[PDB]
Amino acid sequence: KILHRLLQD
Amino acid sequence: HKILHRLLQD
Amino acid sequence: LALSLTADQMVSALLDAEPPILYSEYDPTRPFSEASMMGLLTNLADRELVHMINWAKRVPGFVDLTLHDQVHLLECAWLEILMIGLVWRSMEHPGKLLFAPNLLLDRNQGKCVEGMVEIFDMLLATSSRFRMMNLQGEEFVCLKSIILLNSGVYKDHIHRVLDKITDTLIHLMAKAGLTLQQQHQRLAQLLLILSHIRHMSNKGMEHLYSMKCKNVVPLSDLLLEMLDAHRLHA
Amino acid sequence: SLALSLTADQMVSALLDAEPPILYSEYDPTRPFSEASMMGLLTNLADRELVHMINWAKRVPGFVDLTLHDQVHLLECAWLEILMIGLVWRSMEHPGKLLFAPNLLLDRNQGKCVEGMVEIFDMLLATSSRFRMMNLQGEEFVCLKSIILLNSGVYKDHIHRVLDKITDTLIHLMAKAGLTLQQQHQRLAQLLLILSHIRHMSNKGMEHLYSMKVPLSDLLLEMLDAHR
Ligand SMILES: O=S(=O)(Oc1ccc(Br)cc1)[C@@H]1C[C@@H]2O[C@H]1C(c1ccc(O)cc1)=C2c1ccc(O)cc1
Ligand SMILES: O=S(=O)(Oc1ccc(Br)cc1)[C@@H]1C[C@@H]2O[C@H]1C(c1ccc(O)cc1)=C2c1ccc(O)cc1
Repeated sequence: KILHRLLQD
Repeated sequence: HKILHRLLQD
Repeated sequence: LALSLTADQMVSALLDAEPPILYSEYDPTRPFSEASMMGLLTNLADRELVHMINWAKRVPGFVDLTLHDQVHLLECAWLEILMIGLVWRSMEHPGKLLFAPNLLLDRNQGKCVEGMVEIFDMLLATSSRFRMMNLQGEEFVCLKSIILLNSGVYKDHIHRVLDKITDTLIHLMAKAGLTLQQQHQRLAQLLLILSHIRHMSNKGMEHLYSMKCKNVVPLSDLLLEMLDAHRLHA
Repeated sequence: SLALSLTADQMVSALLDAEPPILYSEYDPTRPFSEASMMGLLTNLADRELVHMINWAKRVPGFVDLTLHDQVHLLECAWLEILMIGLVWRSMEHPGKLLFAPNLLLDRNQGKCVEGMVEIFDMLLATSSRFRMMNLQGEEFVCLKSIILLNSGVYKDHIHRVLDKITDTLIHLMAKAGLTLQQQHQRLAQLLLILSHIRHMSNKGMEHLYSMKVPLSDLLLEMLDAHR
């Protein structure tokens, strides 16, 4: 999920 | 007309 | 006459305006099918609507509105008002929803109707939230009245009554021995739950007026008109 | 933690500095408008706004203290609410119109270009009008927006503690504004009741967005599918 990785970064 | 009208008038 | 009333008079008026807890259709057969489940709920909700309408007219300031405004508010809030009633009744029954004294359901029965279990969980969480907060009856009737007046307001009179109920809510918390900080916090906590109740209503509504849920059980004319008000649009 | 250690003034300061910028639309005042074009504009705008919202959320006190799964959940639930309250905030000083972007100021007449959006437009207008009459301050707005992020999917005790902290902050602001104790409770109530309307608009708007619907982006499609 894009939202997941953007929050990860 | 609507049933809600009648029940509110009473 | 609503603005002229005091805080205790406001509480007393709302407490005595409370609708009765209706019973479901007897002869049990734990609703395992979606047809029987929806049948019992539709029948129950339809009978509650009649009491809700007469309950609304006994809410200080509601009668003072035009008939058109009364209709709009009830159209917007009717499922919200049913839900906050349900979770209030379900407080002392953790893990279960008390639709009626002879109809106590858990989330397992929520699976009987395709897509209803998501909303049951939300209702159960709301009832659970109310429990840990030790929500009092005097606060509940205040919250339920707020839902009626606020959910369709979007009018200086309505907001004047809304402020009066706010004054009433704080008055209750002040009497309970809560400090000023505990008063704004608890008031904030209670009102934020109303947003969740709105959310549950909207998710529940879009299922209810869906063509699939309209065909499972013959809905009453009144309940169908209350749905039609929200079916504009999707 | 740190969100629980912050004072009310430190809370406001942290929220004000975390504010996302006001993005521009790709609107050409020649051009049509139409259902496809307008929906194309708003989608492109919201898509770009999402990236800033995600990084804004990290700067909200207590949010990064949550798990990654819970952060995802809160944003999936609240993203349209946050977009909407931001929109009506931008439109306060523009009566009868919605300021999607500095180069995109629309009225309800043009909201009808998309079939079924005029009702939500009217609700957005009413909400913005409501903020104008209340003279909503920026310090209050950033608090409300943070409340929306934390509350719209809270259905856990840490979040509620941060919520109580933001509550104290709102009260602190109103007390410095000279409002009496009665006026503070009422204004606090009025603001939080508006969040119920914002929730309503989001739900109604959402079921339209993931309906037949013109090309949505990859991130925006996942935010929508979270509600479907
Ligand atoms: O939001 S729901 O759970 O409705 C549905 C949601 C999804 C599906 Br799929 C089907 C129904 C709703 C809350 C509760 O259970 C559903 C429902 C209901 C069902 C049928 C009706 O004609 C009217 C009300 C409920 C309900 C009924 C009476 C109450 O006093 C309180 C709640
Ligand atoms: O709730 S709506 O009005 O959405 C629609 C509702 C009905 C129809 Br029909 C179409 C869209 C929504 C509010 C405002 O305009 C719609 C919309 C939007 C449109 C497309 C997207 O992909 C994302 C957001 C809005 C919006 C966009 C950016 C903001 O910063 C704030 C609001």
